[PDB]
Amino acid sequence: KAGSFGDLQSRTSTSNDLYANTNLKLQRPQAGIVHTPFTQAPSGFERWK
Amino acid sequence: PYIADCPNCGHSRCDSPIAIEEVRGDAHAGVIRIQTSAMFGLKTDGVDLAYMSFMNGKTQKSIKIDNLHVRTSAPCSLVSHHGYYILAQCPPGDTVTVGFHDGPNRHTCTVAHKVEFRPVGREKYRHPPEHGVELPCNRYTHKRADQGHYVEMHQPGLVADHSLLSIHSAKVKITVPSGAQVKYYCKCPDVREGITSSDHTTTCTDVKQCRAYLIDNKKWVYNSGRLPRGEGDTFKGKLHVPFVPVKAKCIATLAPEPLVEHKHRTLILHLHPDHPTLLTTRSLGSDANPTRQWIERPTTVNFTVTGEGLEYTWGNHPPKRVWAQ
Amino acid sequence: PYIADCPNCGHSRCDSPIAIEEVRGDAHAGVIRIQTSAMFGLKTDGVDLAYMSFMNGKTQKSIKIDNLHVRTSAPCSLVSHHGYYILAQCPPGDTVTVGFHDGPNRHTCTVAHKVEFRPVGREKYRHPPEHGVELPCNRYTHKRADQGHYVEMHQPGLVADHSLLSIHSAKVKITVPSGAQVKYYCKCPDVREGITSSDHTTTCTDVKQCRAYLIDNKKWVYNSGRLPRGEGDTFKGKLHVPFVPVKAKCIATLAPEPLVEHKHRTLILHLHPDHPTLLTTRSLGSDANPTRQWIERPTTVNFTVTGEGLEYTWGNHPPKRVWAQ
Amino acid sequence: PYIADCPNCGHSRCDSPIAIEEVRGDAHAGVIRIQTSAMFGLKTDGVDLAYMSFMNGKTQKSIKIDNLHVRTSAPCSLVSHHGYYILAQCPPGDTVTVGFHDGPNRHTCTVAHKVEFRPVGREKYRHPPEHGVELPCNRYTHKRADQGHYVEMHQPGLVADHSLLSIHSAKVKITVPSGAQVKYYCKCPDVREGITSSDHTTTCTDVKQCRAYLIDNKKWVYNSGRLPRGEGDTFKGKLHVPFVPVKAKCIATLAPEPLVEHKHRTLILHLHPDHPTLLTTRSLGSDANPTRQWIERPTTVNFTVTGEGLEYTWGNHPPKRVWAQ
Repeated sequence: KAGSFGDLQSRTSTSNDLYANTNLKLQRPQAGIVHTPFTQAPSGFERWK
Repeated sequence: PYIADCPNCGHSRCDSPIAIEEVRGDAHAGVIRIQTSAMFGLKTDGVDLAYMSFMNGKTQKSIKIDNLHVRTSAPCSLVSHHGYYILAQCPPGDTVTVGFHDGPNRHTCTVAHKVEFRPVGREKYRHPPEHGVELPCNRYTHKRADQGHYVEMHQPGLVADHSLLSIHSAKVKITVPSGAQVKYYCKCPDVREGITSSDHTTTCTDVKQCRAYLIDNKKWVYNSGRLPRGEGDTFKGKLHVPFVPVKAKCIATLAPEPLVEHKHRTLILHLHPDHPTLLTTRSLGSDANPTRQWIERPTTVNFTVTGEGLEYTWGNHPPKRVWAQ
Repeated sequence: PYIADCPNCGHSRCDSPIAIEEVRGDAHAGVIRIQTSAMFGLKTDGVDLAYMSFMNGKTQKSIKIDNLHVRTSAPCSLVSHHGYYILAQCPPGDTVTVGFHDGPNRHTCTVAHKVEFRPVGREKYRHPPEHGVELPCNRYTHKRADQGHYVEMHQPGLVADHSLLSIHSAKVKITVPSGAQVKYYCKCPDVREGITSSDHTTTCTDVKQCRAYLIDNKKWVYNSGRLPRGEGDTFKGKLHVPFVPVKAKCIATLAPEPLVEHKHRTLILHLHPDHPTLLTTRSLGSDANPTRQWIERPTTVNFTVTGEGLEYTWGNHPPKRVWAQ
Repeated sequence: PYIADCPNCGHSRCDSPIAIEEVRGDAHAGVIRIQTSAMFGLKTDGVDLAYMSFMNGKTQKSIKIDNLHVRTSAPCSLVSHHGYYILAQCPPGDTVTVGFHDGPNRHTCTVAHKVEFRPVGREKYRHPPEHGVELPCNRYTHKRADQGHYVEMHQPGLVADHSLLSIHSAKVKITVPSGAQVKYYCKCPDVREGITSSDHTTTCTDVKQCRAYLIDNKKWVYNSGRLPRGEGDTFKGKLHVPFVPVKAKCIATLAPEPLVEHKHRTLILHLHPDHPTLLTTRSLGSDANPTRQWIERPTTVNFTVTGEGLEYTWGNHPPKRVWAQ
């Protein structure tokens, strides 16, 4: 689960495939300006430390 | 540009022209409106807000702003100046610490004031982000075309200037700036008022027992607490404030989305914020049974949802709602 | 040197060439690796890492680095730059705040990012000391001869430049940088693609209703989120990262030694740390019965040691062991 | 001006002349007394405290102080320098971070030291205010005319200088500063002491296997831990300390007045401080029944006052007293 431990789950380091339940939800940029709202849980590897 | 007594002027209590009064860390946007006793802005006469007039001597010095520094716990960011008054984006700080650089000297001024910046929202950040929702903060303007309030600004009282009281080779010798009004006598008996050009002093001799005064009320001042009253009168000089507090919508906070987890009439919520977030709810029965808790540490929480519904407020993120039949 | 939209660029959202993306306060050594959209390093052509090329106009400005400033809650310390990317030793800070000084202007860029620096060890310092044990921290390199990863860096999309759209005395007049590819039409019907030298505009007149574009893909960019896509293709330009996270042994923490005190099968320990220290033990019976507590306040503690032994871990100071018969 | 090994000298452990030893954040007034290994003050010879002599090479450089910077979590304020030693008004900081600017280079030095500034008083401020009561703090002087203590300052030991060990076109060639005493031999067998003018080296060839030493004890040093002993003797050089800790009455703290509220033999006190204030009382019966609690959060409290009296201590505001019959 996103936020919980193992939000990112790669088999190994080389493994291009993985499982990323991060609850990554993009939001629209504000007031006619170029940027990318990415609303996301900081990792369950950030916590767990 | 008024001059007053700065409290911890580098060493200790000097008399800085940039003596800080009325610190206002009362808005939300990282901003403080400050009054120096110095009136930067245009010059003495007519040009260029971005120049710099403080008092050196009895006299102004209307020159360039080159190296202003407001600062606190960290160096602030200027926002705009107008009149005696500057707006600057600061972080929180136990104190406020201001200063320019004339060029020969640092010549700063510093003061105590409790500062914080809560953004408006149920998130208790320490600083405004780049993104998030906009919502109605309190904040000061960039601009000058401003009349929403005005503070009394009547005359200065006198000021000391013992550079005047020279010696006439045996007697203490007063002079005048430009024909200004010098209010004079000594502990001994001699001239008792002083409204004059350059006088001498028949009786006393010592500079340290005489009235070196400057009634120079050709230009009014701010009515600082660190001003001596102009005893004569409440002269005119009602004068605006530029930096009105306005209802700007700050670019503002947002807390990361929750992890909704189902149970039987129960919301488990593994939760993981960026900053301390005030969560709260309202069990919509006529039994309200609300809850409040600032959450900064990530926490799996629980909510006994009822049949009719509950609502859920992840910070200033909008309120959610839930059917738990 | 790419240019993007800085979020709180002194005043508010400007477009700084040093627009900060990918802040990484994820190491331990007081260090952050940052990417500016600006590519400092060598010049446009071939010389001297310690020079400074950002974008001014459509154009670079490959000149000296003279007065870089990364900063946070306090001013940081630069470590090294390579490419778009800088490493700098910072303290903790709610934000990150970057900026050089071209010389006429401050021209900085600032951003939100949660920063901390735990050193590796059971001591929770705020800062690396001069002494103590070395142990395996995570940290970025000084160097450039680095291939351990590479990020995609394909082309830029177009960019706006309304300095182009002049007026041909009645018609709106586009020009070109150097023969670059200007993608052009207006709301009215006129030339519809634009792959040209300096064109005019037969139909529309207003500058504010036309396509001032610069397809100038002679040099690729970083694939910032604050980039508009080059719609044509995923061009080549796989490009390394210098500042790989490496297994440096930081000069690291150490907590003051304990005061061992004997009792009957019991360790009284008057204890007095420098910083919050995670103490913990392991009663070596098959009954583990461990304990954990961060200690920052000096505290006399106790440990019911058993017959066979206990061990004791005063921070990253090595583990002790004890016979309590 | 001694030179020693700074611990985190911008990059890492350099050998700065301003190598910081004996940080003393032990006073109250926002002040720290520091010792650089550099001896700023007068020049090499005779003039102007406000000049700046550090070691560059084997040599001094007695020039202007132009851009000193002590700093911590924030930039400090210098107070005064004398000898090896500087006093500076700092805020709290996990570290201490010092540095001037020679002009070609930053050339700073930094160190760990736990710093705080409690003012004396039951108020736990973070910073000295402009107002409040004066009371007996501990603090260092501005001045130099000071003898209250003296630290041993005997000779330097030798120092390395491999700029000496040039090559005599096949042999490694030592020279001398000014006829100073160069202590010399190589791993091979050649001249074994070295008390000489510029020698050659018959036997060895490599610069990296020889004794480049400078017994240059014409001027003593501070007895830094980062000094190698002058093995010969405890030479003279007992030398004072300027910045004695003195019993200054700091301009000091004061907490806002309480709101006294009557009840039956009971003081309700709605209370609202500026900073954490240690309140405490003494029920004047032979039953003392005192209370202590730091109050930073505004709190309505209560006190069961007895018949004979109670006293009340709102911070370093003077003690009150109360008849509750």
